[PDB]
Amino acid sequence: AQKVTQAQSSVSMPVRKAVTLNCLYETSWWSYYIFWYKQLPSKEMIFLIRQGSDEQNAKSGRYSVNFKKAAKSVALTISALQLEDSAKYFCALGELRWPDKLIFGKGTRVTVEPNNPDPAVYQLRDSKSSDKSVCLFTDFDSQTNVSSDVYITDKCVDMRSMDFKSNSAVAWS
Amino acid sequence: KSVIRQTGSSAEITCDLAEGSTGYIHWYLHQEGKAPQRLLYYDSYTSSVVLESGISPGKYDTYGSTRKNLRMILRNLIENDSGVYYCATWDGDYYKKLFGSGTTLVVTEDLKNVFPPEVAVFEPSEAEISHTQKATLVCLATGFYPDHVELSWWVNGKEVHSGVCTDPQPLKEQPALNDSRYALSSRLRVSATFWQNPRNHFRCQVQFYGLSENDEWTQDRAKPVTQIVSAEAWGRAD
Amino acid sequence: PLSFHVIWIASFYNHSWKQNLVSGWLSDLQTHTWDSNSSTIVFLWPWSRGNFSNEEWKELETLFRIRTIRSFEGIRRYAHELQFEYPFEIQVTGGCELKVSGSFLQLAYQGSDFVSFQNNSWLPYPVAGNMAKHFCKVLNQNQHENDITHNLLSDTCPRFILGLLDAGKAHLQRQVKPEAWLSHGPSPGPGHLQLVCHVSGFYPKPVWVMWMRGEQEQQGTQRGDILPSADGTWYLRATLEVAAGEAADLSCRVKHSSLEGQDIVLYWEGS
Amino acid sequence: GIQRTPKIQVYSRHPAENGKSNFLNCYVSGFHPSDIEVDLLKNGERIEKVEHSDLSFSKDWSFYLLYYTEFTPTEKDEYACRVNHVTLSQPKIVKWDRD
Ligand SMILES: CCCCCCCC/C=C\CCCCCCCCCCCCCC(=O)N[C@@H](CO[C@@H]1O[C@H](CO)[C@H](O)[C@H](OS(=O)(=O)O)[C@H]1O)[C@H](O)/C=C/CCCCCCCCCCCCC
Ligand SMILES: *[C@@H]1O[C@H](CO)[C@@H](O)[C@H](O)[C@H]1NC(C)=O
Repeated sequence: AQKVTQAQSSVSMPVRKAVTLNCLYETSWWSYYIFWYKQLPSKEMIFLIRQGSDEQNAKSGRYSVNFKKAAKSVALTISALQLEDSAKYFCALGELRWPDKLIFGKGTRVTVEPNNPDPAVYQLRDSKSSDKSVCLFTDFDSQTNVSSDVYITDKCVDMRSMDFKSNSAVAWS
Repeated sequence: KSVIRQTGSSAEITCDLAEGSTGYIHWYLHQEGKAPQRLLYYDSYTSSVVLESGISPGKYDTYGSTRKNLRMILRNLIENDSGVYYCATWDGDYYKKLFGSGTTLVVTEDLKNVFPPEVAVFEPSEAEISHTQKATLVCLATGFYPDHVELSWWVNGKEVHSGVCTDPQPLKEQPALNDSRYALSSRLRVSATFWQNPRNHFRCQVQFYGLSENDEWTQDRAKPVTQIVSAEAWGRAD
Repeated sequence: PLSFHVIWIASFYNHSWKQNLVSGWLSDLQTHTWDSNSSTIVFLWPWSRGNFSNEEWKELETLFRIRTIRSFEGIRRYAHELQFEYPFEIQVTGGCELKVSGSFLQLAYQGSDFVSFQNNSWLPYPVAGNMAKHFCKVLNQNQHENDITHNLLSDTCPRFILGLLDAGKAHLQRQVKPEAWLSHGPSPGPGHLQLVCHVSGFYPKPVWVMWMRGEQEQQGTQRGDILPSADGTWYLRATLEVAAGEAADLSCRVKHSSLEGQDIVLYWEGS
Repeated sequence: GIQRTPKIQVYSRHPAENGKSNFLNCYVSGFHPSDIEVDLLKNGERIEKVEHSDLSFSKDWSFYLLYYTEFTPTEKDEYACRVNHVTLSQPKIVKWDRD
């Protein structure tokens, strides 16, 4: 049928900022719809906005779209970057006249940079018994460069905004 | 929500669309890194399933009242069938295509690969007492397959709702093997007026989704049934 | 070439939307339509019932309902097997001609001749390839359906067309006078003008329109397509490209069978 | 592929006389496939309540439609027919001609 491509695997931007996800499609329909969806970590699809080929740039809510209709680009700009807006965003297109299946893109995840910083690394031991050691990194989030059998959990963020971020990167081997 | 099957068996999933339109239902398959694609189209008015291009003649089937209890069954499933399945329908206006609840299907060559998680709680470092006046418990679940786990903290017998962060995706033990088990980590921050209290419980529990009744088992190890596995700790007075 | 034929248009855009249209035509004129909601043969004229009785028409209604539903469902079911690529159109025309009988029936896929029905069997067009042969093998599965089709083409249509023509003799042989007017067209080039003679409202179709200078037909007259209106009448434009100074004494003449020998003559005025 | 572009012809049932009701016809013939969006435009804006004939096809399987609307011409009014099709990169507009 038609082709859809969004190349960015993941992006990053601070709180109270903005970012745009690109979507390049290749279709032969003179009338069509471009839909934007969000995938939560719990594997749930949420409708965000619909974009009409014969319609102006949709700017409903905190989302805006850019129609490079000659260049076949539907760009999605988000505003007032919050913590909940961190998800995997997909763009698809469908037939306006005969609504049917949606040709999705590869998808693009967003990682909101957290909203004072003080790098540190502590150590912790097991509770029920002995013979277990883990290491922790708190705060940080300014030096976001988090990287044998040394398993390291990626940078952390869940209704926990009541307490400070204290980005917890844990490691264990 | 989570289904675990063995190669050569069949799996029947149900989809939860709020009420739908009791019309035409599309089934979508989504895989990590790939683009979700429509697998089949079910027309309830004639009970006709049209499969997508290049889909095996009897791989999928659909039935049931489309209101809430709509079932799709996969047969002769292989390792490539793993992924998250959604059901979707256009609303009356044909303005948006509502997607129903997705179910994650995991397919393994041998059922002896799914195993329950071992969960451990780790007390905060001593240096955190004077440096920050706040402590951080760490929960770690390891040696479980697949990734279908749900972690939660319970303090004084109540599920926590603050100061806890968990990485959404687990970290594989050894990514070389396809059947590799993963591990999950979580952090929970408390103050010095609650952790230093000896009479304060901290129970980190993970709900693990695995086999159930009618699932054949032969290994001498404990049967990896879906179950709640928890670890717990108490705060040191000093 | 007095032919009556039924046309079938099946459009398959995607797996969700499939449209079906059935209609009946006496040559250029449409006389019947199919209603899927009531599954009834809507007659567009009082004489569209032709010569058959109500029982025969009800039998035809039931036959058409069964045939249309089964054919639509079958084309949907055999789409992947027959290598039918979405989106695709299936077009069918079938009927009889003439004094004499002369039946026919054929089907096109994607606008090109695909198969036809010849005596009691579907034959594939050689240029259509193996897909047409597979379609003919599928179409020839049931001998009862082919017998019904042969009876419809060789018996039902020849008996129906005579009665339809007799009942519609007043409407078909009616004479409607044309009207004509003159206008300017786009400039063909520098120092040249385009003169347009419109003739509208005439029936039947044949008509004669020519630019004249006195008795001399202007052979530069360009006669366009005969175009229909919502009523039964027709429209036609005739254009003439002339030098700006050579447009004097030019006129447009229209002959139609309804005018009874009194040709319409319009004279050009360039002021 | 094997797709046929529509032929679009605009005309009037009667000669244009200001203040006198008349009919505007747009004839769209010889196109394939049949999915088409034909609109009649008065001064640019789409004319609502436009009638069209039932779909049909000629001997060579190409489709044709007739769209028509009742209208009263004005001195400064202009009319057109706008067609969209798979063979058209942009909609094709054929204007009505009155001198
Ligand atoms: C607008 C109304 C005008 C009224 C005019 C009144 C005057 C009439 C005068 C002249 C009429 C001229 C036009 C005649 C057109 C005839 C139609 C063409 C032939 C269509 C034949 C369709 C047959 C059909 O229903 N197909 C079905 C029969 O299947 C059977 O299914 C059975 C199980 O249910 C068995 O499997 C069986 O297999 S067997 O091996 O066990 O026998 C098998 O054959 C099958 O599902 C469909 C197969 C493909 C059909 C599609 C291709 C044909 C399309 C052309 C028809 C359109 C015509 C529309 C108007 C009728
Ligand atoms: C009208 O139908 C009758 C009954 O079949 C038939 O005898 C008669 O010839 C028909 N008339 C015409 C003109 O076809």
